[PDB]
Amino acid sequence: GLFGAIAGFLENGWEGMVDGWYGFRHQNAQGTGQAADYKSTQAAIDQITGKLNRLVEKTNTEFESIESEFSEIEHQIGNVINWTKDSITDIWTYQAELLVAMENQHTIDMADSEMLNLYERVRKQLRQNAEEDGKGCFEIYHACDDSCMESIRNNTYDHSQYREEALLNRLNIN
Amino acid sequence: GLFGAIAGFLENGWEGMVDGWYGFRHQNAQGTGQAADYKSTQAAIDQITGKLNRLVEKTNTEFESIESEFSEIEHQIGNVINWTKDSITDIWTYQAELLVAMENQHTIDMADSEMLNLYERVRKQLRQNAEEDGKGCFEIYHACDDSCMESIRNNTYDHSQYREEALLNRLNIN
Amino acid sequence: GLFGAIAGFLENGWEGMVDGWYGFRHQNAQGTGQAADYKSTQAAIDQITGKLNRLVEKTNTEFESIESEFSEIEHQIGNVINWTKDSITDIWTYQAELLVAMENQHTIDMADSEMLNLYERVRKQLRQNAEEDGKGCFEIYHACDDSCMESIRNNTYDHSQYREEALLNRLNIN
Amino acid sequence: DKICLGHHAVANGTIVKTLTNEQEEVTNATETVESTGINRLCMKGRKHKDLGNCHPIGMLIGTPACDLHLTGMWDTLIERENAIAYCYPGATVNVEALRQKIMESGGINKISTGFTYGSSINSAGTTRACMRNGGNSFYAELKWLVSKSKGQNFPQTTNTYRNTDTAEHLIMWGIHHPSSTQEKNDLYGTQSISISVGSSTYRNNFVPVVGARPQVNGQSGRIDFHWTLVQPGDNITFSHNGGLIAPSRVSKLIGRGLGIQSDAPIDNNCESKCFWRGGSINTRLPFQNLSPRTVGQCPKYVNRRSLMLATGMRNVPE
Amino acid sequence: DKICLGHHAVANGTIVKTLTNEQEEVTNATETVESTGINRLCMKGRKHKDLGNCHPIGMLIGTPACDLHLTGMWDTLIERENAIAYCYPGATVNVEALRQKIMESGGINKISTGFTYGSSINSAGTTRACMRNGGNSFYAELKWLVSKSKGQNFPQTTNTYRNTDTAEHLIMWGIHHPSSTQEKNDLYGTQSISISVGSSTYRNNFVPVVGARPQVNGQSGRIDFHWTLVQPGDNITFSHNGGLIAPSRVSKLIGRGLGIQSDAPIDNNCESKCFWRGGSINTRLPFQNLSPRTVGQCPKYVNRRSLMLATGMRNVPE
Amino acid sequence: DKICLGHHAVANGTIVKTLTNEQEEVTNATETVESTGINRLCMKGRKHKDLGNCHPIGMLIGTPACDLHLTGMWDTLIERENAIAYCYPGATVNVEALRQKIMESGGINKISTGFTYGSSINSAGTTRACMRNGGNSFYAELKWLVSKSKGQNFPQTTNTYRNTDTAEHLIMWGIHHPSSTQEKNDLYGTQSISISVGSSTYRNNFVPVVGARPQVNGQSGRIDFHWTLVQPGDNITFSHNGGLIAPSRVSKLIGRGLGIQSDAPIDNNCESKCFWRGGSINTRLPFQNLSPRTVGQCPKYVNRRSLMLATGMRNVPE
Ligand SMILES: *[C@@H]1O[C@H](CO)[C@@H](O)[C@H](O)[C@H]1NC(C)=O
Ligand SMILES: *[C@@H]1O[C@H](CO)[C@@H](O)[C@H](O)[C@H]1NC(C)=O
Ligand SMILES: *[C@@H]1O[C@H](CO)[C@@H](O)[C@H](O)[C@H]1NC(C)=O
Ligand SMILES: *[C@@H]1O[C@H](CO)[C@@H](O)[C@H](O)[C@H]1NC(C)=O
Ligand SMILES: *[C@@H]1O[C@H](CO)[C@@H](O)[C@H](O)[C@H]1NC(C)=O
Ligand SMILES: *[C@@H]1O[C@H](CO)[C@@H](O)[C@H](O)[C@H]1NC(C)=O
Repeated sequence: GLFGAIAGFLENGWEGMVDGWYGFRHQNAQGTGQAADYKSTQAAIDQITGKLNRLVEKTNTEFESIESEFSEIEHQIGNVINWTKDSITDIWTYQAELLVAMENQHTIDMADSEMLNLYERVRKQLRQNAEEDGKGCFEIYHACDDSCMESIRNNTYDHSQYREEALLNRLNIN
Repeated sequence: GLFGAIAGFLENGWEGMVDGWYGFRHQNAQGTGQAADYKSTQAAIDQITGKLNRLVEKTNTEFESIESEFSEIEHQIGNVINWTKDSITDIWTYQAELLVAMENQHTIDMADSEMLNLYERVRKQLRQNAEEDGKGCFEIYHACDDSCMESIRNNTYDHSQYREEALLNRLNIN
Repeated sequence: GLFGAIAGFLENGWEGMVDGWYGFRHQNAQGTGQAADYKSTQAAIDQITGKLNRLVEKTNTEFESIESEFSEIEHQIGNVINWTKDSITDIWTYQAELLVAMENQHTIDMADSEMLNLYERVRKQLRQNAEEDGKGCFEIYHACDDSCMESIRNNTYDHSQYREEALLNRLNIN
Repeated sequence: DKICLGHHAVANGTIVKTLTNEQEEVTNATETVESTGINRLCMKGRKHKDLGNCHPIGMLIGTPACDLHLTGMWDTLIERENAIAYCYPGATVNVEALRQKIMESGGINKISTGFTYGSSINSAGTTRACMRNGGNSFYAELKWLVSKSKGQNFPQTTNTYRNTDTAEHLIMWGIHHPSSTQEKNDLYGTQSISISVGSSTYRNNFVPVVGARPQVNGQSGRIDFHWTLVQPGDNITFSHNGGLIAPSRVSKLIGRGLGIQSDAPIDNNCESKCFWRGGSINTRLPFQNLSPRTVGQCPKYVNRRSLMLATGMRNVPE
Repeated sequence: DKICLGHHAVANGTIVKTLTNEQEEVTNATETVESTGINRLCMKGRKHKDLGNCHPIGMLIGTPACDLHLTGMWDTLIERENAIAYCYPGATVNVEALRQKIMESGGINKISTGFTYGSSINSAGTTRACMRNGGNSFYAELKWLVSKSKGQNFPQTTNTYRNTDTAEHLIMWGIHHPSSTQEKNDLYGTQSISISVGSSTYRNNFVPVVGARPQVNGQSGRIDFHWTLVQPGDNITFSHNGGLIAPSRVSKLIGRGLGIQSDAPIDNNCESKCFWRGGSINTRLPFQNLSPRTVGQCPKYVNRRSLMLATGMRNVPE
Repeated sequence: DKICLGHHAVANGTIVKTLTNEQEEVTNATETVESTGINRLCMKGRKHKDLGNCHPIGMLIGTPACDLHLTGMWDTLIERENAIAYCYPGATVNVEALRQKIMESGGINKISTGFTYGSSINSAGTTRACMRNGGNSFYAELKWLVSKSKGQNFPQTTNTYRNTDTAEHLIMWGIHHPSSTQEKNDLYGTQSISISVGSSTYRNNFVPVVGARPQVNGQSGRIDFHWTLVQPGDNITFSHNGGLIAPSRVSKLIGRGLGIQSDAPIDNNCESKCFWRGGSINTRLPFQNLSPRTVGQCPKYVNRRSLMLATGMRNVPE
């Protein structure tokens, strides 16, 4: 969308990840796996919570009655009241519609943003050891066992360890 | 702006491109050319259309008159009505002023965003076979004829097909 | 953040830079240094000025009184004026509350954007002569003196000048 | 070999406002505030009554100018300027509340009171202020009760209207205020005059009062009109002895309709849902700058000539 | 060898509105407009008064239906439909201002006027319209003054009430309007009849008027009820010669309360701060489409069944 | 060799609200709600009129306290608390409409009625509650008409004001309501008393009524004031036999101005466009939290101490 990941260069979402909002799938010698990223997921959930908290804050403002339900209201003042009440209702509906339309547009973009921030975060961590496939995957140009994969997910992967092997495998020279 | 492409690292737009919103210019052995990208253009247009729909949707709220054009209004009730209408007016010109301002902002930036997303899409296609100009261009390190240029725009460029030739030209070896 | 940099992959802000909003810290054989970027600082500053200009514009709506301070109001018309005035205040406090929260959310994110845009501008100047830290730093793979650092911050750095050298340093072969 | 990325640009951009910039140039923008109104009353698809010179009040009392508007069904009532409501000079208590009840109705039905009067009453009081077909006449829905024998005391009389319908009825009446002691005595006798009106919930007394005043339509006498609603199943009794301008027909407002105050020509060609003093407003735009006073389903009024909404990207030429 | 980035999806997505898409599917949403109300009056935590068939105006004058509500203290007042204001038929001048004034009070005290009457006057007059213990009675806070000498002229009397308290006092009185010349003469005599009322701020005059009227509760006579606020330290004087329905007790409204008009059942177990015709409303949601007419601390009323807020990201299933 | 990108920070940050966070810290922010008012009426640059202890109604009828305020021109009108309109006790019908009419005027002209009276009328009625220049006086724009001979019947008289001007005029008159029969008799006699007022538009009758009541400024009598507009070219007739407080002059409201109610002192050295009971408000801010009751060109009132608008990025210290 605004940031190009969700509904963008990422083909689709993972129904099988009930673990969090964003995450990893890896393929290696040992096989496959799936693990959700906690920091990026909570970054998005906390912002949704921030919206839900603003929504629910109650500014009242006790109102009393200006329209009798059980007796006749003089016609001129009743028409002023009606007209006033409808103009105000028109205003509140318009805002309620604007709020929800604006908030949602921003929610789906910020969520796209957290996805992209994590993708960028991983990309920089592998620097010259992998390449982007264009679909949100990094092709790693060195052997990477589960302890290497878990280090990528845990943000501790040391690019200096595999650079030599990777550049070799990438450039196909030297 | 927000995404750095439009009025950003792209020095200016193309008045020549009456073909679409976003597009490609190239330059190879057979000469130059131009072609609009349809998908990125339609993605932007549809978001505009979407705004013009919410704008144009109407409320079903019917208002009767509380002011006689042709006869006097009692002076006290008249003042209240004047006070109430002007107050409602002020609220509405604020909302209208705000809506247009906010929406124009979002519109400008989403167009920038879709440009950036086309750019990023092409970058990842070419992966290690090209480099960035800094001005939205990609220098291509292999013979890329008209069919090849087309395959890039038509999102079917296969980078492995030219990788060897490109990596050598980039390393400046044989 | 939306754009990943400020309060994102940049660890923290620099209290020691008061000459501008965004800037460069470098380190060569001559030692360290610091300079603020004017372009990105003014791009962001001018946008805060834009919002401030909009906050200050004034309606020409004269209001008279409909509520006497020093005499009694007829009880029923009084309750209608109260209800009305309170209803209008509720709209305005809601609208002021929302104006602030929405403008602030945008101000933060465009500042984050201007930082990223500058960062992205540098990444492209250096192209193949440098690599990324992940912390907003660029490791340069050639000897960059204080004349060369200055060429970077001034957008006059020619990457072809140092390409041969840096490439060798990155491939780690001589 | 190199492939370049770009966006389009136009010769003449358009200026719009954003949160951060007051004069941002984009490729295209559309207006959101309507500036153009139709100077005609677009009445296509609607059953409308143009009242011409008949004022809505006159529909209820039977002023000659309103003879063809005493009954009907409509979904939109059109009232004009300088519409006539009184032939014989007078005024109506709470006239504006009454004009509003009528102007938001969808029609008027008339029903006879069935009021009969004894032999000593001339129930055909007439005046040259209300001309009808070249004759002296009176308010069609009213009768001016006067002593049949001049100068004699108007007899104590009681008339009761029974509402036997299932809907509330709008009963009007008038109280004659003579311009001289001579005229009063001539019409009603020298007795002290009182008119008392009582329903189940409404009750009110009246007294005709002599007063010198200027001539309006040639008459210095005055009629104060009064009204109430009579609930279905309720009776309303008029007790009196001179000066009662009695109702012979009672009104019943039917359903709902849109009231319009404008002297702009009717046009049965175009449709509309929004009207104002100067005609009609047809837009899909949410806002208009034509008038703060409108009726119908209307675009909200704003104090701005223009509020352009960008439909295109930032315009960057070179 | 490769690692892949992704986000979650669900099978069942929800539709929400964005600025650009009327039908965008996200993973989860929440409602923002409350459509569910309670069919009861949640009165927990509040000292309430359910007036039942007693109408608030009946509290001040003492209609037998309001016998349990002549005094008291509340922070919320519940008025029901078809509540009784009058036993002997009549109307109250400026009734809505008076009713609202009572419905926003937090209690009522009654103080005696201390009015006394000469022997020629019967102050314990009574009517079949007002029943207590199955017998003829009258308004508890009022006294129907009639000549003890049937047919003889009511004396020229004067009654002054003095507010010795530090707060203003609601005073009400009645003016009788008989149904026959005979009825008047019997109760008050053949003399001209005037009632005058004067304080430092309010002054007025009333004339009893005979008129034929339909029977309400078996009576064709009417009583016009009138009221003012006697300010502290102020005296108000009644001068009259028959026709005054005099106050034996005066009202004083205490503090502030919430006035509810509803025919909903009372629930003393649930708590609430928002009420309307149909009951109570409890939500943290800023919007509700239950009713445009609400009292207390309520969510703003909107013309929408649902406005869903996205609480998740775009749903891209596969 | 490395170059690093960065942004600035401050030791002392400020807190703002955002859509997703109530406590986001940023480098700098600025206030949007104005808390600071001015406890003065900043009247620089405007023709103002400070009425002092003169109540606006008093300007029309001519209370002594309003003697420097019977005419004049202005663009803002200042009304103080406890200002005096009535020297002789009484009230004006539709007083608030009349008060507002004056408070949105830009000046008052007085024009003479020319009312002359026969020999049996003392048109120089005078009272010790309207002191002026050391002696008993009366309203300067009115005349207390009384029978020259004490106890004699007040002659039947008729007076007509002819508006020969090009704009409407405000006319006021009073009805005297004595406190005793003796009092009434001395002034006007024993005859029935009646006052009739009639124009082309307006007709009403008044009956002076005797009643016992407390004293205000030593007077148990009252004078009720009445008013209407007299359209250009129209006439208006007074038919009376005692009790009419006659108009010697009528009023004409010139143009428009700003009516201020405030007991805040006048500062002629500061300029403002927004006022309230407490003084003035001068801001570039769109909102204030001083008063919900303001007049002029004002910021909208909100229920907030503070709303901080961010003028810098997130503050990220270390
Ligand atoms: C006010 O609106 C209600 C709801 O439609 C309607 O029943 C009532 O008649 C209106 N009042 C007047 C005076 O039109
Ligand atoms: C209401 O406003 C109109 C014009 O905006 C004005 O002519 C009219 O006098 C105002 N009503 C009152 C009672 O001042
Ligand atoms: C209107 O509100 C003001 C301020 O709270 C209050 O003093 C006044 O009594 C209210 N008016 C009525 C008629 O309740
Ligand atoms: C109306 O009059 C009829 C007969 O005249 C009578 O039967 C009926 O009870 C009356 N209705 C009322 C409410 O008095
Ligand atoms: C009320 O009457 C008492 C004595 O009856 C008197 O002292 C007091 O001054 C009076 N107050 C007024 C306002 O007339
Ligand atoms: C007012 O009186 C003058 C002179 O008596 C007369 O010419 C004029 O026509 C009168 N105006 C009206 C409206 O009667």
